[PDB]
Amino acid sequence: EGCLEYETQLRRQFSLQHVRVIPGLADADVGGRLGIGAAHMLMSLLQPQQMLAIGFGEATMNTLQRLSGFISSQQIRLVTLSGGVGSYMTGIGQLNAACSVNIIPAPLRASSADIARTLKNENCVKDVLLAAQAADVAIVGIGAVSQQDDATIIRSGYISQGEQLMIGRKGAVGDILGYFFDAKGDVVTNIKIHNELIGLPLSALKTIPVRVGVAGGENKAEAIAAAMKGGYINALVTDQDTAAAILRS
Amino acid sequence: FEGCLEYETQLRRQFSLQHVRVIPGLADADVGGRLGIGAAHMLMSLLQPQQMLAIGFGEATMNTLQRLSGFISSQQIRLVTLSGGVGSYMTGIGQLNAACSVNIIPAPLRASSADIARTLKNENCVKDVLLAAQAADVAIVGIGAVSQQDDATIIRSGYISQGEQLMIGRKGAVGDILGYFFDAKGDVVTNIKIHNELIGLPLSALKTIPVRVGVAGGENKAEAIAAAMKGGYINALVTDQDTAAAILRS
Ligand SMILES: CC(=O)C(O)(O)[C@@H](O)COP(=O)(O)O
Ligand SMILES: CC(=O)C(O)(O)[C@@H](O)COP(=O)(O)O
Repeated sequence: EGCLEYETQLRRQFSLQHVRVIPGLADADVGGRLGIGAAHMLMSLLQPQQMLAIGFGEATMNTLQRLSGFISSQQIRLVTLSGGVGSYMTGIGQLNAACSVNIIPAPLRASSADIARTLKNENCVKDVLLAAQAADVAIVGIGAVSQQDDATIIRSGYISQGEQLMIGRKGAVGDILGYFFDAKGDVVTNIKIHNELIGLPLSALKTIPVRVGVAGGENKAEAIAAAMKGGYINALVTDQDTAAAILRS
Repeated sequence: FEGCLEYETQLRRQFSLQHVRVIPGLADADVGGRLGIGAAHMLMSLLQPQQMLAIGFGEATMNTLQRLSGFISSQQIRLVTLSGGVGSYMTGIGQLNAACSVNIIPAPLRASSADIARTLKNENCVKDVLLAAQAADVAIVGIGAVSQQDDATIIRSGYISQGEQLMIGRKGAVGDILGYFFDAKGDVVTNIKIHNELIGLPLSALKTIPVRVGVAGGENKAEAIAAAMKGGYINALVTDQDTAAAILRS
């Protein structure tokens, strides 16, 4: 298996604690094979009654659906890392028998930094932000500037195409929870979406001890590498082709 | 010469309701459960495939929703929230689909100031859901009562304080829908700050939705349920025998 070998190299080069590389060769159902792979990794990492913090987007929602039965049975508590309420869970498949679900009551992005700060200070939002920063495990997707128009953050209308082009001009390669960072994994400073986001910042996300990124696609390799170099994730679930590309870059 | 069938009739004609269901009072059979079943069954006969249902806040509406999820799924019903108060929506909004359409106001039920509330009402993501909610075909809400004191959902969920509830009572209010409190005649009370801090649809807008089901029981809610019908906030009711009887002697 090329996959064990890729797992070993990624694990060594990025000093990861856990890695799964999925045969991404050459089958055309990767969005779902990823969610399966991250669900399995999360099943091995969470003990009963622990708390799992969840991120925004496609790979994490897809992962969450796979994990719904493990969630009830092991009584895992869920908490949202970001605003963007409806996009979450919204059905999701349920749970219960003492399984809490804690949701930031706010959009992902406010229209101004002033309003973002106000919302962050509301009690119902502060309470969930604290919970999230206290989780045992986090699961997040990673977005890439180079996806341009396919990016979830563009297709949800959370940023404009103009914003994305300036974000790229400014040196960003990728994002986690809407926060964008450069090739060395540092969060880019002069970007106004950052102060408009309602959720946990990246510097707080790193308090969570096990942080799993699920992301594939060759156009994400640069972004995923920079996320590992920044330390925002310390475990990775991806596919072979993406794994290859990450290593070369 | 009076059981549930005549209560239904009397209620229908006293308050000019289009649909009413009064469930019999039993030994200890949990009305909250049987109210949800009754209201679910009422919504099943009223919603057509692909129509949009607006959902209120609280226990009777969540109990109803859970009983209604197979019908929501098979009939492709769209759901939309009438109020903020999001993770609370989950009970509920869980156990669903996801061949869905669930529109949720991404905001809390009550903001900590009227300015903050105005600001949230004007964010795009909220404004769009508010519009959608006012255009629903059918609404399902609960009715709260000031007489319930500390057992009211709005106290147990921490959305108002005890002092607030006392002052609200002193100002003449007898009940609420969606956190808007009204007096015995069904008029929204004037000098109440929570009103300007609520994020959801107001009561005057709720009246645009053509079929509005209230679901509510217990003798302590009788005066509130009556006021809600005199206000016109609901035009269909699901309740239990004893409650229906106390209401008729309002
Ligand atoms: C918006 C955001 O958080 C992201 O970091 O841009 C995620 O959407 C990326 O995940 P995905 O490509 O799986 O949707
Ligand atoms: C808070 C609110 O909107 C309300 O009208 O008081 C509802 O909670 C009342 O319904 P319930 O007693 O079923 O929870």
